Amino acid sequence: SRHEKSLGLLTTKFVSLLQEAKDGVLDLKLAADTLAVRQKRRIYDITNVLEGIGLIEKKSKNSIQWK
Amino acid sequence: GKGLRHFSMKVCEKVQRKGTTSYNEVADELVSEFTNSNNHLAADSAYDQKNIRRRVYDALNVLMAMNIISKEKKEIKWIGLP
DNA sequence: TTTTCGCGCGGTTTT
DNA sequence: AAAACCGCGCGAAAA
Repeated sequence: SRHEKSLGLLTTKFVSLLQEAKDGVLDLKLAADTLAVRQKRRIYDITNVLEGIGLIEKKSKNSIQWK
Repeated sequence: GKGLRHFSMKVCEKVQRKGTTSYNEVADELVSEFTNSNNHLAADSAYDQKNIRRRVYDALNVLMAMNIISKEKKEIKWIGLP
């Protein structure tokens, strides 16, 4: 079962959530819920690596811009 | 300096540059580089080594889910950014 | 047994 | 000071 609770799965969701919300803007608060609400901490796991690669960026607190 | 954000970039560079590789090759090289930093203290290597090791799993896993890399039974392979 | 890696307690940074 | 962030590393589930 420990696979249902993988960062990677959360990732896939975050991505879909991301690519759906047009503009290119995502509200870290929405995903939080929408993403199992497993616990906020995890969201940052995703954003830190997408930011390190340069595929995303902080646009404003609780908010980020694609690419 | 540190943090997931700084190690994901190290990871992503390593893999593309090696084309094909493994968890251990990736991790050992990041550990060795951090450790040979001019501003680093020897007493701190065992922690650090452990910490970089746990960090690498988090990076590989989202990078994986983004379809940017392979990772298929110990074999990690490059793909591409978007 | 070893390899992966979920989980969440505090400490830092921004507001 | 409050709200957002996000270092860390323990210990149990998968190889």
